[PDB]
Amino acid sequence: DVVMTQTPLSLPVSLGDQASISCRSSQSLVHRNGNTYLHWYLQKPGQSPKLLIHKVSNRFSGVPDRFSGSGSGTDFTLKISRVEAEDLGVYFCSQSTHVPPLTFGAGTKLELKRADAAPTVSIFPPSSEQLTSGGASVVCFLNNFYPKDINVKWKIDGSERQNGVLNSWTDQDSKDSTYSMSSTLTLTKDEYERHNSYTCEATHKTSTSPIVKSFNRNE
Amino acid sequence: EVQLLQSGPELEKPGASVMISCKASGSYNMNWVRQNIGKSLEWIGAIDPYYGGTSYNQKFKGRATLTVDKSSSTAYMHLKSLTSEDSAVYYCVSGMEYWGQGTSVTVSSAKTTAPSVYPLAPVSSVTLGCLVKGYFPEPVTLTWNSGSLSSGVHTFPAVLQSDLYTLSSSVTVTSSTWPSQSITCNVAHPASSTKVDKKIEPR
Repeated sequence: DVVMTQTPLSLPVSLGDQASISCRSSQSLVHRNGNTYLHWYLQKPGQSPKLLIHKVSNRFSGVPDRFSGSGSGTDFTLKISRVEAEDLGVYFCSQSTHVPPLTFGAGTKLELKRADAAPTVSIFPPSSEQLTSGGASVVCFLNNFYPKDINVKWKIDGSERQNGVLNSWTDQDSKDSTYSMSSTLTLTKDEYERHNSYTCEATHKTSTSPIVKSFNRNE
Repeated sequence: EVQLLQSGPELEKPGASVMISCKASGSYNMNWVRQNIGKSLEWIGAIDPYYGGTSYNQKFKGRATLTVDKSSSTAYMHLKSLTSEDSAVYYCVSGMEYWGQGTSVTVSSAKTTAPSVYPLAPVSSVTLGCLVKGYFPEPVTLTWNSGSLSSGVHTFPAVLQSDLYTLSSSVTVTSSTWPSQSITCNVAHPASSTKVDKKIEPR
């Protein structure tokens, strides 16, 4: 099968900027009939994909002329002359020269740039309600940070625990263009009563050193 | 130009089958595409609505069956021997041009289970939260103070792990707002007729 490789995976831009995204195929998409079946789609947040460009450079009906497609052989580019808010979302390329199967690139997310922002980190011991039922979840929120990449570790009595972690991430905030993350470490009550020192530790561009929030079970 | 209306969410056990429909209106081969949790797209196959000829991705050819009902302008995708890898959003696509709204399929051994809702109280601004644990199926809804508190809220996408969902939400307010005023998360899980209000109290 043909592999479609899209770069970059994420492209932060400011409104009004030009944007260029790349799609490379593992072999030539020039069909024996002379056509090059390379297409571009946009999937806006919470929607189904919509076709933008077909056969390299043909703009689909209703698509504004700020979108253009170019390239040949194995190397293709979608350009947006001036990015608008409504253009934000995930762009996919696809090929239908070599079928079956038709194949897709992994997507490039066009997102908004803003100033770097350190996460606001908050840590929460288990509730009395949960402890009553025999469980013990510890929660860490890492909120309103930028850029989007972040790493979290849970450290209990000075040692990392990997088992029982559930992470979730928000999409880029509609108001301030930041990102947020929730990390929940679920223990049994017995495990919780075995150790008293709980730390949520993050790495992020905004600090050379780990960012930490902690509590002591014994108050 | 063509509108594609897909059927609603499906829940199936491992090893079971699913059948989803796609009703076309307006005025091309009908394709089916899977969107995986990481957003990647995989083409399943296509069918000619006219005569009924089909083409399949070898990955899905052993389990997928595409059909069309010409009299009702409806296309169907049947997928058997389901695994957790099949938990995804399935799209029908007319001529690879127009996409349906998608149909969610969740493949899990889970039975319907009401959420447990836990307050997250702190150890110039204060962050509180609400942990909604151990429920099935989606969705739950969560608001703060009956929806009157909407700014400074982050409600995180639900995540399925070990065949139960967890969701959480944080809310950040000025320190003079709480506990001087009340903050309550309102959680609803219609599948279990659950409606709970959890007031956040100082520890």
